[PDB]
This record gives sequence, structure tokens and C-alpha cells, in this order.
Amino acid sequence: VIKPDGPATILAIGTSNPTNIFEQSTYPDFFFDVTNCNDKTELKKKFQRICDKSGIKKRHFHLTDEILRKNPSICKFKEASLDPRQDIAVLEVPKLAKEAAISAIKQWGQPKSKITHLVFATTSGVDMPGADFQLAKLLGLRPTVKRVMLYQQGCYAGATVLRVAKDLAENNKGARVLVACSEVTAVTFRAPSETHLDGLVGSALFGDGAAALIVGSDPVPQEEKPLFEIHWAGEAVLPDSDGAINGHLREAGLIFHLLKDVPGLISKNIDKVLAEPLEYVHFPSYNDMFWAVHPGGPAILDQIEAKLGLSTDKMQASRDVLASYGNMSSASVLFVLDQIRKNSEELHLPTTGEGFEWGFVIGFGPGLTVETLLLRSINI
Amino acid sequence: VIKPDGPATILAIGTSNPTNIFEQSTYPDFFFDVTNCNDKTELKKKFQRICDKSGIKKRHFHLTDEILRKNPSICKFKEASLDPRQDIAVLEVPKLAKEAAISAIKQWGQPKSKITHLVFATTSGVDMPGADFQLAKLLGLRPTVKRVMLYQQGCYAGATVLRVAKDLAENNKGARVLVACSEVTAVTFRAPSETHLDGLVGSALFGDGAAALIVGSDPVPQEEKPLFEIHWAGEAVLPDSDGAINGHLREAGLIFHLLKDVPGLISKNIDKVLAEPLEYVHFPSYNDMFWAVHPGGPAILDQIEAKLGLSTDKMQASRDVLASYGNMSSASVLFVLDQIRKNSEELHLPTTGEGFEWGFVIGFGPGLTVETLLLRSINI
Repeated sequence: VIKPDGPATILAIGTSNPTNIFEQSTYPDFFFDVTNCNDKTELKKKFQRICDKSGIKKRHFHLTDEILRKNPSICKFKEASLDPRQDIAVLEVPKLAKEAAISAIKQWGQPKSKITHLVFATTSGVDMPGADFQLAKLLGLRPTVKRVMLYQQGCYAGATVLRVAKDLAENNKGARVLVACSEVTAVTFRAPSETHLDGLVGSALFGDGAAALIVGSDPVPQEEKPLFEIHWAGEAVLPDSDGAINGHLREAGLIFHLLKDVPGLISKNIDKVLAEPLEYVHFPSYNDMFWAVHPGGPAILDQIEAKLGLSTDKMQASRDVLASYGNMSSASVLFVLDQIRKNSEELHLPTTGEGFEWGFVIGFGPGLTVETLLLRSINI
Repeated sequence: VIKPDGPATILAIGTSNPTNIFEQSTYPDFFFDVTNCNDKTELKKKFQRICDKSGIKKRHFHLTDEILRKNPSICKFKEASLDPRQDIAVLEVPKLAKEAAISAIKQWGQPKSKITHLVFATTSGVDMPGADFQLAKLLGLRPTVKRVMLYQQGCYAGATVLRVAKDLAENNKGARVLVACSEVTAVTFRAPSETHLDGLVGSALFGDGAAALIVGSDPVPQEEKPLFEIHWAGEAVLPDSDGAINGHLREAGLIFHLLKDVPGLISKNIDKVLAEPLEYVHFPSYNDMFWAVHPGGPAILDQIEAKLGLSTDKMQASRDVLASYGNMSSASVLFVLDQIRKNSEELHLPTTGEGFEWGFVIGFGPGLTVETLLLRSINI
């Protein structure tokens, strides 16, 4: 049996977002109006403060005033609303992923018939057949495409899809893995409550977006263009972090609870979590590495930057994604990777990883799980 | 980078089922009583006929008269019931998997600290953190265990977990993958309706059970005992099978729709689906191979047996699992593999695959997806 020689390499990255742009400055106006909470003036001030300090300037949403008017239960706090949320999510998640995938396949330059595997991640609703099948059907991929459907894995899933793609690409000769992460806030949309600050945080942070990439070992010369190589992939459940990030799919939709200690748990343990991939490459300086950190919120980015003593430019691509699209869960870290390579191509930098050799793709989520991948950039 | 030489090998299989045994002969009596449908005498006759022809003699269930009495919404056809179903499923799925895993780890003989990966599959509810985290926590596995959580993949998931474990085991030196499939009928439990024959089929077929296995490449001599080797893994979406098996997680729980043509779609295409792994091993006779076919129902087993011209003993292990535990979705095919090796050890057969060299692990489900793995038995 002939196995491929080289590491799993990202051969293309494509991204998509819904066309409806919602400015964060005036998001509280829209939000309190569609949920019929205009009379909750005090809660609006608190939500305005969360939005102004969220580090987000705009978010793209499938959900509009019209769609929410046609599905009134989604605007209610605890009323039975899973059904219309699913109806929206099940259809929109693979549709958004399709646009990201088309862009990824186009950048790759090779026909879609060469895609042997498909890894799909979403926390935006669940269905049987999954969003993986639905994406495969929409793109017209081979009926024999090997699929890995990652449902409800939260914000670390952008890192999980690459960890899965790593083994699928490296263990199968000629394997070209289509990776797709798509998030639509249909299930998480929560009406504002005086008794649910986590709901206000999520309503201020969560955005819509899809990211797709082609991963494969042994790139074909003068045909495929290598962007990033995956050298190590793994994860870690943080000590004393039980129940830090919980998410439950209920009759009212996806109800989440984030304990106040989440950014602190991440920052106190980040150096230890990065221990194994750092020793693999002989402990390079943190400032000599590129950072594709999941923009969960401004606090997570600020605290990792401060704990590891990173210069302000390291977290810029992560902050730029947060500013432009908010927290798009699984898709976010892949948008960051795309922005890192785009900045590199725009500025004519030595490597695709902003001039740096080694780098990290870090995702965070339920567990508290921190998923990390060590990537090597490609010289340009 | 040193990669392992040999194929992904199943090093142990452990199984579990809830302690409450429900005889299929008298299941209609219990079923119509707990759902308060005793007055639907005509529907009871139809359900009795489905149960008598289901090829199932007994099923193990977590759900009892008492649990259903304490959660009355689960006994209602379309009333909001996802919440109490999830409350039960989220807790019971990893608990049942724990017992299967403990049995698998015990048979393996090596410490649980050596488990580097965890692949978990369930269609019995969804939660964040997933059943994979919950199993890892209950077993006390390393906090750095690499997890692949396969939610809502239906009845082909027993084959999917092995396909995933194949690449994880073969691409990482020293990797020992704990595979766990656990199904608890909490979400699928459906009150009988004159207008939902699919509900009656599922109520007569679906059972509870968990199966766990240790998968790893390059077995350590005189320490680990190889049971089955995985040589090929793949899948196929069947032609003209759109919407054949649909499953939706709604406010009322997991609502499924199975088109009457499901066993026919599987049997008409099975020879073509098996084409790629058969040519890999030079087309051996179907009767010279062992069969670990998912016992979805008696019709699926009968029709594949008749189409491929299999002798009656081939589907026996599959029929025995159906008879003893019913359709336990993802776990079923792994129970079949366990029964194949148990029969082989009991009868002192030449190989672990009932004296045969090559064999198939076939799963079916939403798509219509047919997942197939080619296995080689080990000489005993």
C-alpha cells in the first residue's frame, strides 16, 4: 500500500457570508425592535455597552426583519421555536457552504471530481441526511465521497475539521479533502432577557459565515498552489473547566451558558496547551510565529496576547475577522487563515504566514476544549 | 516523521445494553398501554403483525413504564417533548458507552492512558460538550484525547466510526483509538398513530445498545490480540435514492420518514457498492466471505441475501443480533462483528471471521448512504 509522503497541505481557502449587513453600532436598535423589547430601555443600554465593547463593527446575517416576522417564535425567549429555526438552518447552512466551496474549488483550479473526502462542521442546527450530504449534493461531488459530519462541536470545530482532514489527506494517496465550516445564527438567536446575560453576549457576538478549504498531501507541481502545511494537530480539555461552555439543543433552540471565567481559563492554560507542538519544532519565539486564533470575543484575544507577551500585530488578523464578521463559530479561524495569506500576498511578504515560518490555528469551545494545530507557511 | 506500517486493527470489542428486557411478543401490550392508546385496537393488530414479522425476539431499553410516567410528553405523538428526551439521552448515551468501553479496555489488557483518540457516534440526542467528552470524562482518559464526535449519522455510523478510526490509527504512530457507538431510543420513541406507519416500524425495530472497540495499527506482540484488520473503507450515495431515509430533530423529538423502497434500493445497488473493495482483493466469492451487515430490519437482510445469492448462514450473526437486541442503529454492526468473533472462538474456527478470510462491515442510512469496510480476519 502506497501512502503519501508529505504533510496535509491547505491548497485553497474560500469564504462566504450572507448579503444582509448589520452594523454593530445600531444593532441594539434592530435587535430590540424585532424581538418587541423596545420597552426594556435598561436592558438596551446594557446591550449597547456589550456591542460597543465587542470589537465587532459589522456582522452578516441570513436572519432579517422579514424572516423573523414570518417566524415569530424565534423572537420569543423560551417559547417552542426549534422547528422554524431548523427549517431555516438546515437549508441555509449547506447553501452558504456551497458558495465558500465554489470559491475554494475555483482557487484550487482542479475539477470537483478529484475531491475524495468531505469534512463538514456546523453548530447551526442538525438534520439527517446531514449538511455534508447536502453540500455534496449541491456541488455534485462523486457519490462515493467519504464524509465526516461534525455536528454541534462549537467554536473549536474550525480546528477540528483540519485535524480530521490531516489524517484523511495523509493516509490516502491522491486524497483531496473538501473542508467546510458553515454557521447560520438561526438556532442561537435569543430574545433579550434581564435574566440571561449570556444571551446578550451571544446576541452581540455571533455572526454568520462559511469557510471552505481543500486539504491534500503531496501537491501536484505547477497545478496546485500550497498555502499552509499541517504538521501537528491535537487538543486539550483544560483543568478545572467543567461546565465552562455548555450548549443545549432544546425546544426553544440552542441555549448556551458561558461561565464568566472562560477567557481566564483559556489564558491561564494556553502556554501549557501549546507545549507539545512547540517542542516538536524546538520552542520558537511566540513573536516569530503567525496566529490564527478563534475570535470568540475581544477578552479571549486580549488575554492570550497579554499572557504570552505577543506584540499587537500578531492578533490583528483575528481582530480584523472579529471586526468584519463577528464570531462565526467554526468558520472564524479559517477566515483568519485566509486573511493571514491575503495580507501576505498583498504586502508581498516572504511567507504565506505574514513572513513567519511556524504558526498556530487555535479553536476554543465546550469542555473547555482548546483545539490546536501547528502550521508551516509556504515561501512566496 | 515515522508512520505505522500495518493496517488499522480491531484489538478488542466490548458491548453493553440496558438491563430492562422487553419481549417482542408482548411489546404491543406494553407499548399501547404506556402511550394510552389501548382504545386503538385496530392499530394494535397492525403493530402486533409488524412486531411478529420484525425478526426481533427481545430488545433492551432504558425507557421503562416508570420513566415514561415521569415524562408524559414522550408518550404524546406531536406535543413538545425534545427537552425530557434530551435530558434522558444526554446522560444515558455516554453511561451506556462507558460500560461497553470498560469491557473493551479490559479485553484489550492495556491501560486506558494509552488511548490517544476517541471516535463516538450516536443519533440519540445532541449536546455540547458532546457524548465523546462525556465518555472521556467518565473513563478518565487523558485530557489530550483527540476526539471525533459523530452526531445524528444514523444506522451507517457503526461503519463510519471504523472508517474514521482507520485513518486516525494508520496515520499516527502508537495511536490507540477508542471507538464507541451508543444508542438510547429516548428521542425516537413515538406514540402510535394511524397516520404514521414509519413510526410503528421504528417502534417495532429500534433498540438500545452500545458497542466499543479499540483500533490501532502495528499490534504489540504478546500484549495485544488482533481480531480484525481494516483494509478498505468507503461509502456510496445510492442512485435515485433522494429522501429515502430522512430524520429531523424537532420539538417533538426525532421524527423519521422511511420510503417503502429502502430495502429495494439497497439490494439493487449492493453488488455495485461492493465493486471497489472486491477488486482490491481480486473478487473473492461472496460465500467465501464473512458478513457484518447492519440489521436495519428483516427485509434488508433477506433481500441482500437473495440478490447476492448468499447461503443462509452468512446473515446469521446479523440475524442473531436483530433477534436479541433489535436495531440499535450505529452499535448494531459492531455487535455483529463481536458475535462473528465469539462464534469463531466458541467453534474453534480457523479465523475470527467464521473461518473466512475477507469480509464486509456494511452500514445503511440517510442519503441513502451505504458505508462499507473490507476487513481481513485473523487466524486463530
